[PDB]
Amino acid sequence: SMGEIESYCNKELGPLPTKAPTLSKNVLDLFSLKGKVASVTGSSGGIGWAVAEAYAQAGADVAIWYNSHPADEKAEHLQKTYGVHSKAYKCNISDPKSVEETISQQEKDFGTIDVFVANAGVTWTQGPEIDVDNYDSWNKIISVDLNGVYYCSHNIGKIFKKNGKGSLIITSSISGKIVNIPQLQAPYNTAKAACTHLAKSLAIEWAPFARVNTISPGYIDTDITDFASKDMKAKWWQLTPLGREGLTQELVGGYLYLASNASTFTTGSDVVIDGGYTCP
Amino acid sequence: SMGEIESYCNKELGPLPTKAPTLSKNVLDLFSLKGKVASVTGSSGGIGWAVAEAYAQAGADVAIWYNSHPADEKAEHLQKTYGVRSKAYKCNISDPKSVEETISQQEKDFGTIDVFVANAGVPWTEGPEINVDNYDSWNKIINLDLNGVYYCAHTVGKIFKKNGKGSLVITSSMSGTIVNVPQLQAAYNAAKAACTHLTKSLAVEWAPFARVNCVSPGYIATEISDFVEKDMKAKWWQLTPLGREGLAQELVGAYLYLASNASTYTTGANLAVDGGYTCP
Amino acid sequence: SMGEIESYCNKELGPLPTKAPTLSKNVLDLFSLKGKVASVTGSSGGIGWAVAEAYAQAGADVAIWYNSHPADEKAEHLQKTYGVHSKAYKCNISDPKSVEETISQQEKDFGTIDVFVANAGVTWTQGPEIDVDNYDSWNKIISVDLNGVYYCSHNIGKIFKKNGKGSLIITSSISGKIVNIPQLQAPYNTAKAACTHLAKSLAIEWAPFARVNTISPGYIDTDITDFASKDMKAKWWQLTPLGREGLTQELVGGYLYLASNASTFTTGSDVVIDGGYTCP
Amino acid sequence: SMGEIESYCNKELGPLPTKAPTLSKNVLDLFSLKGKVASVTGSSGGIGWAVAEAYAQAGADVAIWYNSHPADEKAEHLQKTYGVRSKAYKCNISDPKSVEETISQQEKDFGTIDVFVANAGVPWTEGPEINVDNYDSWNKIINLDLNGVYYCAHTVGKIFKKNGKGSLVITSSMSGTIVNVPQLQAAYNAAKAACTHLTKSLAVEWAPFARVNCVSPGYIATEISDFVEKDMKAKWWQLTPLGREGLAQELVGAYLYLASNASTYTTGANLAVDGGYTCP
Ligand SMILES: NC(=O)C1=CN([C@@H]2O[C@H](COP(=O)(O)OP(=O)(O)OC[C@H]3O[C@@H](n4cnc5c(N)ncnc54)[C@H](OP(=O)(O)O)[C@@H]3O)[C@@H](O)[C@H]2O)C=CC1
Ligand SMILES: NC(=O)C1=CN([C@@H]2O[C@H](COP(=O)(O)OP(=O)(O)OC[C@H]3O[C@@H](n4cnc5c(N)ncnc54)[C@H](OP(=O)(O)O)[C@@H]3O)[C@@H](O)[C@H]2O)C=CC1
Ligand SMILES: NC(=O)C1=CN([C@@H]2O[C@H](COP(=O)(O)OP(=O)(O)OC[C@H]3O[C@@H](n4cnc5c(N)ncnc54)[C@H](OP(=O)(O)O)[C@@H]3O)[C@@H](O)[C@H]2O)C=CC1
Ligand SMILES: NC(=O)C1=CN([C@@H]2O[C@H](COP(=O)(O)OP(=O)(O)OC[C@H]3O[C@@H](n4cnc5c(N)ncnc54)[C@H](OP(=O)(O)O)[C@@H]3O)[C@@H](O)[C@H]2O)C=CC1
Repeated sequence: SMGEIESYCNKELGPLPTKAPTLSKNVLDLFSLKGKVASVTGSSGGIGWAVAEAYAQAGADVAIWYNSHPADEKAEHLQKTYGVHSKAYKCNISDPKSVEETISQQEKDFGTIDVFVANAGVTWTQGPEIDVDNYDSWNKIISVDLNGVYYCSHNIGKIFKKNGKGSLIITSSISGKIVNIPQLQAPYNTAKAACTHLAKSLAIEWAPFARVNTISPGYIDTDITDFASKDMKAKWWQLTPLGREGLTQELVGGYLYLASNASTFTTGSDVVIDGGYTCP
Repeated sequence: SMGEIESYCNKELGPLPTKAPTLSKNVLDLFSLKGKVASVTGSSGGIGWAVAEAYAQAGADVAIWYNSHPADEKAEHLQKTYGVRSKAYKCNISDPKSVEETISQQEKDFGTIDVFVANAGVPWTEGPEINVDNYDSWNKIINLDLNGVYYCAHTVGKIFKKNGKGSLVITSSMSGTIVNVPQLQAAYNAAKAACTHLTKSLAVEWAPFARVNCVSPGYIATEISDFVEKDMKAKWWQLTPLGREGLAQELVGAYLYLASNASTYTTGANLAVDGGYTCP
Repeated sequence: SMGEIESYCNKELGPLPTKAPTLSKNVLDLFSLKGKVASVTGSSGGIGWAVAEAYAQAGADVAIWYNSHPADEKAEHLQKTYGVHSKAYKCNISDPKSVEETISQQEKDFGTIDVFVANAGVTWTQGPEIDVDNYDSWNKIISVDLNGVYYCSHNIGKIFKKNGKGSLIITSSISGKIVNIPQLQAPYNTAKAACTHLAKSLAIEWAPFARVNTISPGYIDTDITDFASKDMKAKWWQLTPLGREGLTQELVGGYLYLASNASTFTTGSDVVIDGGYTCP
Repeated sequence: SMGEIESYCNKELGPLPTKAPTLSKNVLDLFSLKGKVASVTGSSGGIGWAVAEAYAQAGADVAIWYNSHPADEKAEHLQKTYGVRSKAYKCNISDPKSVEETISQQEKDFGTIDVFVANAGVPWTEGPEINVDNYDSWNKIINLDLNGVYYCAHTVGKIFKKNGKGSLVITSSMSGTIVNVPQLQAAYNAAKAACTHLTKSLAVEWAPFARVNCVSPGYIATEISDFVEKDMKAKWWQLTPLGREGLAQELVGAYLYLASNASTYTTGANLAVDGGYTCP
């Protein structure tokens, strides 16, 4: 160790400074995913499908994930429309063996995984915690939205380390930074705050072989928010600086930014796409 | 509800504005805890014992909690030295049924609970997650440092709501806001970030009847974190603006601040006591 | 330098670790300001007078500051009521020579300054910036609320360094963390965010001889908010988890905490007293 | 206003909800800037030139700004290489009258301004503030790094509001969120924190007609910060999770993200590009 500058963050970086990637001098080339394999969980759903389709547009092979809604037709659509390889996989991400077995099969079928989006999740819809005496629903949120995200990260991390490269994006939420109102949802906020800081912690630990970042969406027009009445949505609009909910298409730019070589010095960051909601 | 100003945060506040409490004319009397009962989990250990003793000095009856290290002589020390009432209770906070019984008994023994400090926890010590394939380590952290905190909160909140008053303090960590180095501990950091934001979420939901805040200590010279290696501690000191670890006696003022009527407008706050560590 | 652990933050700490203060084992004694001199700017106003009176209650000599409203009668009241030394000083804090001359005279009249509260400030009341084409009002906010705070800090810092001890508290605002609505006040928010990060920066630089912290109040019932109509206050209440504005008396506990030996490991922190406003 | 949902943030949004834009079907086309005019201050220097060239690659007409280092050959390089239109402008951004004239001329020369990057700035280099008694250093930082940014924003916002569209990007710094060490620079950190929160405040006020975001770079290998000392840089590397400084080419993707229609729901956001530095 004499004769080396040793990192205070992660000695597995080796003697410092590490060396910067060789990048195209053209900014547009940086956003390409040509020759790359992406795996997007929760990709039978709103945000996941938008991101998955966009990764296919950028040139990537895409592994689609679903649980209770088969998305084989979505994978088939990606191959016929963009000519990339795509397949759909059924997995309950609360089951850690099933996560391990799904990702291991994806690595076999696609050869590798370059980009991973840990996106599947469920909401809390039962109002204030004080009145839910039964711990099933807390356990459901923690299992899927926190433990399941860690199962995906821990297994994909081993592939990134073997190959020496990778980009992990975790879908967090503004709920990891603020407390949603008027719908009270403490267990979901707790899990998403944990997701956001897990991303920062893994960014440190994986730095020799991968980048880890989060997207924190605001209110996005998907079916996840269909439990909400008109008067509750109206209050969301009143508190959003842009004055509306976002579209799933307004998120894909950030997911592509983080997945691609546009962001090779970006790690441990939280990219907020929320119409300004976290500012007031 | 015509004519009432209804909260966007919590309609159980009633028609706004809510009304402020009467408070002592003298600032020093605001910190008094006589007439109050406090319950401090993990008060076998370093921080918990310091807080428990400080609360007795302020005049509170204090319920001591332990798991593997019986603390009855601690409770009887509080009895003897300060003339308050005190009893020690054995509880595994990862078991929700035992948490409920312990809280229920304390309410029976002391009459009520005014102040609750959710402080018990364990560290992660196994280095980088990517080399730990038993999820048992991950599960143990989450079940004690996150689930167990939620079990305590869910039960004590019902007492606060019955009585219409209460202060809940959660011991989080600087690890919920930053990523510790060089000792990598992503599971612990994730759990503590969850605790910090659970605090903020419960502050909104419980606002009609209680305040909820957290203390985020830095490196504190308890027995646990003093068997780590010279070279590790030295790096912590180099990155701490005050240049040293903290004493447990440097935490008790923040815990008394949040427990007492000195902080009646303070809720959802995170008090960092870390020698400046989160600043660089 | 061989044979020393050198700080990465501030080599003027000397060889590490620095040594912890010897504190009373009784938590109540930690909050005393007996034998200490405090200087509170803006102390003809609401928050400043409450803090000043409270510091006198805790045992401190108090230097009162005013600009357009003489507060000699307030200083006289402190001496007749609590028996401490107190005098009032007229200073326009936008004037850096006047700041220097006031603090230098206070050090002569009182012997030293142990605690300094940089609290004087003015609000922006002119609505959205886009319609204020004239830069007077931006310049007014920056001069008083930012430059004036630095003039006080820079001059008091020299006294703390000479004596090797001190505590600086800056009154910031939730406006340094969030964007107030519906009253649009970008220049004030900008200055208060600067105040909050100046506190963290000075905490690093002054660490060998002083602590620096901020209080960030929410909406407090003083005359600073009298420009606001009932329908605007009502929206503030709707967005505040506690459902009301705070009282000045609800801030003094935090100002005493930071001023006293209750907080000797607390530096660079921002203590938010806002009824939970920053949580949603 | 009966029957309308009125914003709590900004009533000039009109009756809510506001309406979303039509966007390209293909994610890659979202990043296009053809048909757009961009104005990039400080584009003599490292970061500004990189951004200006990246915007021309994306198809934008680009206005170059300089002060002491004429950049007409830079603008003519953009002319020659990309076929866009480009001109360089000499302006001292600490002088508000010259900022207004420069912005006015650019509007006349190019027809409009769609994208504005407020990027010009200077560092603090004089070590700890407490030893610097000329406020000239403090004043120079504030006047260029804060006041000058506000002058650019105030003027360009009127163009955006006239046209009903626009994207403003402010170059802040990791220094607005953390305190750099070992080089102490409180004045600069304070100014950059002000820029970050000015961004957030202007995002709310301008929301009916523009987005406002900031990029917060870490240590970037520009000429300015490469003449610092070996031992200083080595400490930066040791505390950076990626183990190195960033290249200016690692920033341009974030600037293009925020400038383009890839980020139409992104406002008030701070994109950290710092190799993970703010995480430990
Ligand atoms: N939409 C919004 O407003 C925002 C959403 N988010 C987060 O975005 C993520 C996706 O949300 P969104 O697209 O909006 O909602 P959707 O319900 O449309 O997507 C949910 C996806 O999660 C999958 N999934 C759900 N449960 C499981 C489970 N046990 N095991 C494996 N997969 C499961 C679903 O699969 P299947 O249907 O096949 O069962 C589905 O593909 C979530 O993490 C959400 O918390 C955060 C900010 C705002
Ligand atoms: N020391 C430090 O530097 C810092 C500590 N913290 C947090 O402060 C809290 C206490 O830490 P500290 O005092 O330093 O450490 P200690 O090990 O001294 O205290 C641990 C306490 O937790 C109790 N406890 C442990 N496991 C369980 C369990 N299953 N069920 C119920 N109770 C349990 C222990 O009880 P018993 O011994 O009887 O088994 C003990 O009272 C923790 O939450 C820690 O994460 C946060 C920032 C820094
Ligand atoms: N009240 C609130 O809701 C909150 C206030 N704050 C901040 O609290 C601080 C005090 O505010 P508050 O007590 O509520 O309002 P007040 O108007 O009651 O107090 C203002 C004080 O500032 C002094 N002052 C004003 N201008 C100058 C000037 N050029 N030079 C020297 N002194 C000056 C005034 O002196 P004089 O009257 O003698 O001229 C007065 O003592 C301020 O920094 C405010 O920004 C932040 C969060 C919320
Ligand atoms: N380099 C880094 O690591 C980081 C830089 N930043 C910020 O990025 C911005 C540019 O930095 P960088 O490119 O690295 O530094 P450079 O010194 O290379 O760029 C400085 C630019 O500012 C312009 N400028 C300087 N002073 C004035 C002035 N009074 N009036 C008008 N224009 C002026 C200069 O113009 P001219 O040369 O023609 O006089 C130059 O174009 C700055 O805001 C910096 O604070 C933030 C994080 C890290």
